[PDB]
Amino acid sequence: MAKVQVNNVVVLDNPSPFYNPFQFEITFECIEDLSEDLEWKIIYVGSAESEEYDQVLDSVLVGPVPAGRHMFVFQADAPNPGLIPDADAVGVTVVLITCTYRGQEFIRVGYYVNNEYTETELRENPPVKPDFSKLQRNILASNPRVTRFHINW
Amino acid sequence: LLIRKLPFQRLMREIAQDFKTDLRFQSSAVMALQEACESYLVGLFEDTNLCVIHAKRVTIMPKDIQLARRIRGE
Amino acid sequence: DNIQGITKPAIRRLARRGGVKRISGLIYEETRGVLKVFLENVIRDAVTYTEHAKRKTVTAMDVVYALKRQGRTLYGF
Repeated sequence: MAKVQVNNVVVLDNPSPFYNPFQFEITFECIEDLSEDLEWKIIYVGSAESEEYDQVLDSVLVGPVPAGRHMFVFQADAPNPGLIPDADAVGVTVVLITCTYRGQEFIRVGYYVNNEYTETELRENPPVKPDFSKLQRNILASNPRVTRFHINW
Repeated sequence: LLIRKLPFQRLMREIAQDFKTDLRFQSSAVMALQEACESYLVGLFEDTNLCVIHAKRVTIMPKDIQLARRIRGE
Repeated sequence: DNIQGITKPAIRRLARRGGVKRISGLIYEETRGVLKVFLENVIRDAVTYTEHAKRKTVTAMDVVYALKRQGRTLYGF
């Protein structure tokens, strides 16, 4: 019933510095030739408190998509720290890979992301304002949350 | 079932009245909603534990529940 | 009013089942909030399966298909 099936996602170049781009290897399948657009997004949850601090890092619009198995490396620049609240910068947050067909999000792949300092001093005495240049990003690649939604194909 | 039936049913009736005063449920539907809510909350807490294992924090905080909700699209 | 559907001991048990060792006092409210929203979203989609289907008693299957509508979260591929 669903025209697109997402087979696998691999988190590449992880762990990495905060400023490093996100890299995901996405493998999906089209049962039929797609006449509408397929749009992939990477969204960074800057703040768990509010959706308004989401950063859409990149968007890949594909169309028309021929039937079969497709694989590609979705790469997106690291989020803008100037829009990240200090309280949320260090610790656990979420990154999301969304796919939409005809403007309807049918799959959301979520990863928890732990941004930590590597120098033990900064871990014992974290700077008052987060120093993103010394934050390592650990994408918890072993615990993806794959949520699928019913849409009209 | 970890959530007792009567208070949960009372909350369901209150929500139903907030939507339609003339509304009614079924025993099987009540139990099904109980199982759904229990599994949903347990999964959320599993995510919170995943969050708190990776943080020097040991107690789970509302931030972990918000993160568990955002990862799922709610 | 302030009507709740889940008790504090129940919330502690649910978090224990999730592997949670310790719970902040603010968790009780937070869970109680999330649950409310969750129920609001399910019951809504259940009522449509009852009111648009010309019935006054919500059977279990109405809830089953509303839950299917809500969207399934898996832990892998």
